[PDB]
Amino acid sequence: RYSPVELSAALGLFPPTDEQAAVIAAPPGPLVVIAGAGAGKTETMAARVVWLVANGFATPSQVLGLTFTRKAAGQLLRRVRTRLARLAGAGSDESATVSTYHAFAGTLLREHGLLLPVEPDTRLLSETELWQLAYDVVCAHPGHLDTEKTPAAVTAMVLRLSGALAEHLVDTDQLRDTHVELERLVHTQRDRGPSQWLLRMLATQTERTELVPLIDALHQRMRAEKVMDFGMQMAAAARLAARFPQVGEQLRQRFRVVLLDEYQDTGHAQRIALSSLFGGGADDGLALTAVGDPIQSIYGTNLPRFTTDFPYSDGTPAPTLELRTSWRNPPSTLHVANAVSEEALRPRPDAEPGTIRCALLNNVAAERDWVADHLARAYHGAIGRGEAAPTAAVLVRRNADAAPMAEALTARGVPVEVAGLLAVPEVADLVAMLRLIADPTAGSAVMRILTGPRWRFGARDIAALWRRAVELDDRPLGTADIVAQAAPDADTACVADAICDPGDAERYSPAGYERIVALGRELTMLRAHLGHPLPELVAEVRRVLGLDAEARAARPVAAGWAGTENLDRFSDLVSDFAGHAGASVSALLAYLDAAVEVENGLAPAELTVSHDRVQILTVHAAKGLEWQVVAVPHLSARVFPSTTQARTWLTDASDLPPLLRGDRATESEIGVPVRKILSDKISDHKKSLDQRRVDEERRLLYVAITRAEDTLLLSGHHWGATESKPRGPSEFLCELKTILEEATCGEIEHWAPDPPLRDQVVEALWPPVDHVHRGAQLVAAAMAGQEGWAADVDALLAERER
Amino acid sequence: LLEPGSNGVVRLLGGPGTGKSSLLVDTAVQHDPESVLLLTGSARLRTAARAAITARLGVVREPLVRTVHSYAFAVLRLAAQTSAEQDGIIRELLAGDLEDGWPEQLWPALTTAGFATELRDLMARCTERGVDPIALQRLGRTAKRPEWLAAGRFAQAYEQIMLAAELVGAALEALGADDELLDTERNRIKLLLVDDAQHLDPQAARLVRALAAGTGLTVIAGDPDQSVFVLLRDDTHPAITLTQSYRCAPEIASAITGLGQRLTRHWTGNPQREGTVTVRLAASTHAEGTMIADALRRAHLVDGIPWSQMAVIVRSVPGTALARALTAAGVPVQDVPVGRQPAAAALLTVLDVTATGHLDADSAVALLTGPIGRVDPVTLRQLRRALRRADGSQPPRDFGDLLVDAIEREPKGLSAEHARTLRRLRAVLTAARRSDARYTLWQAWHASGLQRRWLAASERVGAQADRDLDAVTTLFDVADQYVNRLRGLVDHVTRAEAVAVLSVHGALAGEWDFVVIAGVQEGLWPNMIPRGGVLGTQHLVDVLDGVADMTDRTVSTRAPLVAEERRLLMAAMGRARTRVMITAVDSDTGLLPSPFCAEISAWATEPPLVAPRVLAPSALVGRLRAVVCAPAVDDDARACAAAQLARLAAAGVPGADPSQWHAMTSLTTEEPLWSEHVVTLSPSTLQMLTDCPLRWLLERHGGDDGRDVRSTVGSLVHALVSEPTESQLVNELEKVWDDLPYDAKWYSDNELARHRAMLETFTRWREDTRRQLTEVATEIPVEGIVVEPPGVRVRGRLDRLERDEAGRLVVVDLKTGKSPVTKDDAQNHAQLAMYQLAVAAGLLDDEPGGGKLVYLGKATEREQDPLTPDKRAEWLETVGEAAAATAGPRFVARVNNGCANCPVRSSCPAQ
DNA sequence: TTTCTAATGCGAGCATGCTCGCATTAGATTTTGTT
Ligand SMILES: Nc1ncnc2c1ncn2[C@@H]1O[C@H](COP(=O)(O)OP(=O)(O)NP(=O)(O)O)[C@@H](O)[C@H]1O
Ligand code: SF4
Ligand SMILES: [Mg+2]
Repeated sequence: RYSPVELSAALGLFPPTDEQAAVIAAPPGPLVVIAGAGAGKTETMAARVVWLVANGFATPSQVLGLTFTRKAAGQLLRRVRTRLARLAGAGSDESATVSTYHAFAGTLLREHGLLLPVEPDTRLLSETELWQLAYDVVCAHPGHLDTEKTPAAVTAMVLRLSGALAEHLVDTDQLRDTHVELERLVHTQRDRGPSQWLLRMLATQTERTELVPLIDALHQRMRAEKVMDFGMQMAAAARLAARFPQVGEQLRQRFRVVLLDEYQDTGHAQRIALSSLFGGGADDGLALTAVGDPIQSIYGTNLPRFTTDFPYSDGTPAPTLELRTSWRNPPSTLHVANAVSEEALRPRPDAEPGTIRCALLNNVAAERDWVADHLARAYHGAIGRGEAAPTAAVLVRRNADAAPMAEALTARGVPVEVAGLLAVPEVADLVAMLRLIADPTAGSAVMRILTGPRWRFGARDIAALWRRAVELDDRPLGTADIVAQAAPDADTACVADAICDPGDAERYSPAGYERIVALGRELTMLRAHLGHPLPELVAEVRRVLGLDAEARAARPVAAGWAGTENLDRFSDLVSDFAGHAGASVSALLAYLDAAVEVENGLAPAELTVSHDRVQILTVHAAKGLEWQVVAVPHLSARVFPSTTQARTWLTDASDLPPLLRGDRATESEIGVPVRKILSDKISDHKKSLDQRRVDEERRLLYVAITRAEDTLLLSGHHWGATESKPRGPSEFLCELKTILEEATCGEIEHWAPDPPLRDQVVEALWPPVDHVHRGAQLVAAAMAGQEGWAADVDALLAERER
Repeated sequence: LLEPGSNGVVRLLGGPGTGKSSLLVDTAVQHDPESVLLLTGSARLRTAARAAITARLGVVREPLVRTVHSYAFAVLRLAAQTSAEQDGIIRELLAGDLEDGWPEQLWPALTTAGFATELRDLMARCTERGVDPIALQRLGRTAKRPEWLAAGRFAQAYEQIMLAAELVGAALEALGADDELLDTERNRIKLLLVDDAQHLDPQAARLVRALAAGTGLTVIAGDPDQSVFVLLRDDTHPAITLTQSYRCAPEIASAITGLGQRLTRHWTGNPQREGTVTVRLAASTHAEGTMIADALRRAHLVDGIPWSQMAVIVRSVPGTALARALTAAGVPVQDVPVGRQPAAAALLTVLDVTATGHLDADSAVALLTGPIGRVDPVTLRQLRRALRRADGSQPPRDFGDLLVDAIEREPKGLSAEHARTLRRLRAVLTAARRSDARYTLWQAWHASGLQRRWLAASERVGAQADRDLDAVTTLFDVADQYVNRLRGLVDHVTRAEAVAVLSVHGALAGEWDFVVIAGVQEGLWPNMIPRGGVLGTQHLVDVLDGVADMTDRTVSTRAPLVAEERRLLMAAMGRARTRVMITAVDSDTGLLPSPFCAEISAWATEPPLVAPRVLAPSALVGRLRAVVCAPAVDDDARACAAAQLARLAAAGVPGADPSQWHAMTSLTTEEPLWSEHVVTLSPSTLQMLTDCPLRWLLERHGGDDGRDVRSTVGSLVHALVSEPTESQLVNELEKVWDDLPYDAKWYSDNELARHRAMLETFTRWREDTRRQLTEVATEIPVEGIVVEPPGVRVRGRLDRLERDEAGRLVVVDLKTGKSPVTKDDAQNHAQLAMYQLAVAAGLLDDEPGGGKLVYLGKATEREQDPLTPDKRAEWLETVGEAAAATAGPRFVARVNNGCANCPVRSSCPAQ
């Protein structure tokens, strides 16, 4: 066997530091390794794996690596594979197995389901094949529902609540006695009887106990169809692992080292699914290392409880090893990434410090301009330097308020700003054409086609078209007359009638009548296709339109030949939804609209580019990416702390009470002593339940700060757009000002004193008015009179001749 | 060896591609016409073998060429001197076994099909490996695994109830029954061309030995290395070895044999057939598909090798993501019940309704959009209107009822073209009634002319006619089956040259010239999928099959064995006779190449490409015209691309010339609406025209999704309030409420209760505010010029007018909403300002008063201060400016608070 | 034509200081996951 340092130097890599020495030299046994942010994870992982496989404690086929997200799992798999392969050179057939948690739970079910009454061949639901079903069971439910809420807005509560029952393992049978304890107490200053506010809270509890039958109906409906969601899946795996020990015995026999990578972002459904299998009281020979960071928990407290949950099986807790030396700038790590101390890191590469700059402006436009100017001068200085390419990026809290940053940077920089699949103008036209084909009474589609680039129309032609469409109606008060109108049958005025029976050619412009005739011929061609299978009809529509060629005809010569990936992914989604319980050329559009409403379109192709682009991505996303200088623009009163969208367990009918939330991380509302006593006791519990929301923003802010690879330009605006009051700088900035001004390491800029704000509006005349024109003239001159294009063209024409 | 009058038994073997399959043909031809038996392995192989032998041979008699299962069936036939029904038996047996009180750990699992399928697999494997149920019970007693002995006793119970995969097991004892029946066939058949012995079952192996005790001659042929699917080709019997490929190239054979080194493993490719092996990669799941399409198209069109000589041998079609992307580039690809198929379903519904004798309305529409009489949506919208002119009704009649009555008797009001679209239905629904005494289905088929149309659609959509005819022929075959076995019928039926993508297992009979082994992914091709379950079938099958593992359940339920997985790829490459291509992907963001990609790269001839070239016109032109319109790169290739686009557009290929280019299309008019004038502005219209004139145009004209249900209930409440006593209104609302489309039955009642409360709030407010305001008129129209030189002449309808207590005129308007507007925006409300303007200019009958703007929901109100000439002039100026804005082209598109629900949002330029 | 929930500043109700309905206005937080 070999020691860590000797084993490392036998390979081609640097000697691991002392921090990366203890964990590698750690003996096989359940241990947790708190790895700091930037401290070099997913490399110590491979170091530990290669240490074990070299000293001979376990062969490669017995290693197992679990990681929360797919990309991180792929990274770990690649690193482990290359390390194991390289070790074969210096003193084979099998390889590691790496899986994201839910994939492991899926495999566990498919291998041991029948020990439970769980089908193995259960389809898994996206977030839009579910909603389109949980909105069916709520529609068909027979009863009263004394709720005073629109359907498709109690479906939201049913989904949210049933997405937490299957996370804290409650199974809806014990969530029926939760309101008697509080109602009896509230029913038994001024002697008015219980206050108006108090009854409101009780109403929510009664409403939740009224939803219970809806929650139970949905589960049986999914059992009948052999269909299961992510939450129900992981909960089933947890129940199986907890109940049956032979599965754990099997899995511990097969796997001798397990790599729980991202263990601070996993909830109570997996904390018990993964201790019961291996770590409960099992053999100490299994390695069981877990590298979490307890401060950066964006998604959503298992780390503080890992010890006494994965013990030595004699009743003794597990070790704990740390990782520091974050490979980060001193100024961010020192005095700044200590923004949240709340623990009751060091400058690693002894590299050159960096500037950190704050600013209080007097306008969102002003702060946007300031950040834009700083990033722009940093980018342009690279050009004079000889292409330094700082490739910065801005971290923004809200998903909105990042589009105008593209406006403020495209003047000088070149951003990417990493729109759903159904907002790309290559696909939206395809969806609109499908809609106009399938159902005529869609004005929001007839306009998208009549004013689209393929043939623009003028106001006069649209008005004449609608004139004919209303003249063709010819329909002549009473209540029965009103209700008879607006049935699924009754007819109205719709533009899609004029396009088919235009009438006299005099009313339309002489150029605009030919377009109407051509569109009519096109639509009458396509409307014969509705009998065809849906995945073929979609491609036929795409071929008839020019989308396939034009989506490429607008693309930099830099990118090779791409452009059609969005179309092809959409046609993939179509080819997946179809052949599935129904062709449904008109129930596809219901799927597409439901997808637009929930999950914000779909997942695009996510094209990657390698320029010196300034990314405009969101702070909540992109964890683990540490690239360059970053800036967080908005730190005002209500944007970053975001503490307004707080709905606690006593008002939102779709949140589990603390007394029942198997986490019990929050306070449980003792309420054992006894109305003014109680009325005060609730507000204290709410305030305590509010500080958790704040504690969930430090972690966002700490994650944002700890991405500062080069320098920071954090800032805070004032007098946000479209409001009346100043909305001064929030928390996270005043304290940030203080922590900056007591050191070497911040600079203060413009610090606008706190004071009628902007009312300027945005406009764009409709019918819009060059390289394309010059190229067209060039092509025309060519008609008048390398990459191998000549041979390709000759081959295509030889095909055409036939 | 292998000659007339030779020994009783001889062994034949050799590497893949050798002449073994066709070698055996010659010795059959030279040899009685009978006494020769050829056992191939599949009926698809039988076609080729019999075709070769017979075409190599007027009085020639077909040699008996069959399969092992078929031969066992024929043996049982002489001894006489399906999975669906199987699963039904097994599931009902388990349901019965659940009655009384298996190791009891899995009692809950018995009701499930998941256990039935695994039990089916266990029994099938046991039968294929030839182990009696009593023997398996003995195994379950010896090895302390209760589930095994339980399954053995279950198999014993199963075989009790009988006395398609047990034919060999039956025949094995069927031969031993007589012990003279053996001699009958041993003296009948002399040759016994049993072939492809690597694919034989251990039970079927025993039958071959039994038939080859000794007589005449027998031949066994097959490579004893690609056994993956366990043969025993080891004896002192005479052996013939073949070592010249005759199919694969020596470059290909090099790679295959190099693979086989780490596993007669030696053989060399045909020297004449020069070829190569190429290993490629891709940077995404789509790059692989498009580059496979690229390579296939180039091979077809530049290298001359056609379709039907190419293939994509992938791991196993779960796969499906490849046929699509491979067809999109224009590459033909080879390869849902009659109930689902629409053409069959339409005629099925015709038959159903004919048998029933009564046609519901909701089933007459469903065959206007079908293929029997086909109507598109904007012709249904002509039928609806035309029929509702036949009998004008104050509330229009339901379209289903109108259609069914029209079908059964034709109203001839409009009937211009719609005479035929109903005549087809007349003919079919009558000729179906004509017989009423099967044959009626054919009569219905003939009555409609769709047969002639479809058979005249042999052009271009022409594929759809072929599919539809396939479906209808299948339906006719089912009808014949039922006639030889009509309300009992409807529920009876309720229950070439092209690249051929196919899985590796089915791709063991390919003579292809160009194999593309897609999907050599790491988690796919070397499978890490656990083989275990609950019954331990995988761990039992190897203990049962020899001593592959002792009585330990340790190595079986881990993953498929690599040595058993590399043979697949080794045999897969062997199919390619000229060129191979192993394609894998590796992308940074979720995918890696297998441990086999690197090894194959050793013997291969030659930054994975991220956006590969394609050869298809809609791609090539979109590349060419993409460089000519470049800001500045490719200065002379720009001219080359211009010339190439000229050549392209000289013939066709839509998208080349700037006429077809989208960004070159020109607006039609660019001319004002009413350049001439007086323009009418209803009070609601002005409230959108002061915000977003583009919204005014594109929504008030044609862009509105159309008449939601919260809009007609509001107007219904308006109408109920209008007429001139709360107790009588509720019973007007109740009777009419039931014909309202709501999604949820429980929602209808809640909305009805809320709106009843809304009417009650209205009456409470009315009787409250009669103390100072008196109603001059209700639902009074407004019409008359107000400002004019362009004039506006507001026209509209007023909700309710009131005369103030001291010489004034207060105008109100009831809204049925929940969310009132602020008290400063309701001071500048465009609608109420317009009403006060109309009042001030007379035309109602006279001074400006307030505007109450009463909200019935929840009764809050937001008043407006009565006008003054100081303000009235400004409002007149605003109205004039709006009227001017209506005219000119290029309407402004301002953004405002309401810009979050306007139906025209997917087309405004401000977004 | 149309809206959830809540935080705000009154403003009478009664043991000057709260105190609690009552009416009026601002915003609609972000993605991670199967074959
Ligand atoms: N001596 C030969 N001369 C010319 N052509 C031959 C000769 N032997 C075989 N072939 C050709 O090779 C083709 C392939 O048939 P054959 O090789 O007999 O199948 P097979 O290789 O045995 N199947 P496999 O198990 O993959 O080896 C035949 O159709 C013949 O046309
Ligand atoms: S979204 Fe705004 S700018 Fe666009 S049409 Fe609607 S109101 Fe006008
Ligand atoms: Mg009204």
